[PDB]
Amino acid sequence: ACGLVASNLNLKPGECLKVRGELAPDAKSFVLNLGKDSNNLCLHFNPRFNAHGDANTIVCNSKDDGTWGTEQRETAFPFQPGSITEVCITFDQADLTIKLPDGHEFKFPNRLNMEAINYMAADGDFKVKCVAFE
Amino acid sequence: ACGLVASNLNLKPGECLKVRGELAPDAKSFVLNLGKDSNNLCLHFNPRFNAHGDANTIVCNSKDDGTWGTEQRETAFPFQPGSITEVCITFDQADLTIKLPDGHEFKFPNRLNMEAINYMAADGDFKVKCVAFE
Ligand SMILES: OC[C@H]1O[C@@H](O[C@H]2[C@H](O)[C@@H](O)[C@@H](O)O[C@@H]2CO)[C@H](O)[C@@H](O)[C@H]1O
Ligand SMILES: OC[C@H]1O[C@@H](O[C@H]2[C@H](O)[C@@H](O)[C@@H](O)O[C@@H]2CO)[C@H](O)[C@@H](O)[C@H]1O
Repeated sequence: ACGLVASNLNLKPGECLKVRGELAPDAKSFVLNLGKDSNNLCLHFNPRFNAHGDANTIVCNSKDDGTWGTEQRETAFPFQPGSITEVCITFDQADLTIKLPDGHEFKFPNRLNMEAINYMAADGDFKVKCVAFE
Repeated sequence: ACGLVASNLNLKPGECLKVRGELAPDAKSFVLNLGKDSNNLCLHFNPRFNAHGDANTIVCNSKDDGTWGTEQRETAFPFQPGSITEVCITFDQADLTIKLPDGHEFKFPNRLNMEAINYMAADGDFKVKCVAFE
């Protein structure tokens, strides 16, 4: 965990969290983590260019008290190394919604029944350049 | 309670940190802290509408291992309760430079000789809406 870590986010349901940043020239993997704290994540958002046996695949998971849940994978991969990218995230009682920069959108279940998101962290081959709250 | 806290900022000399946010309708005081950690601050930036015996005055200080340094006060006060505001900050070996939204700029000495800013925190009657790097 070398990237930006933010706490006291107070993101509420329906409010969009917009994260923009720079993908390394030789990016292999990058991560955006959201939740209560570092061991309790409603969203581990992990686009893998080539990491852990996945190629050009977004892997999402939850983390409950340090234990990873069951993974969800997405096919579309709107990212390129050496480029800027932007992701928007919101949530409700049921799911998190991830808005991808190619205009694609997908859902990830709110397994931990989180009513507020207080923690974000960036990791991997990504440097945050802008974080915005609606 | 404290607003947004961010660590692993990796702000280098000459790089600009842009913070935009909402001032409470009845704002009395707000704070932006920058430095290494919560006890070691190269910049405590505290516009006071009416707090601690100051009226409409920006109070700046450093904090070295929990101890406040010698205060610096600025006359101009380009802030209004209930409005959005934006501050931009950079630094070099000698000083921090604070760029105010009325176009004013002033300097605060880099007393702790910080070569990198790792930590930021918002506090008081201010809700961060956007943080951007540089
Ligand atoms: O689930 C998120 C974590 O996945 C870990 O890798 C998994 C991998 O995705 C899976 O296919 C299998 O190989 O088991 C691995 C367990 O280590 C990553 O190591 C971790 O960083 C998270 O992304
Ligand atoms: O120096 C920053 C801190 O100031 C504290 O208040 C000062 C006040 O500004 C000064 O005029 C004198 O009265 O001593 C006070 C206590 O040190 C604030 O309480 C603190 O929050 C910082 O802003």
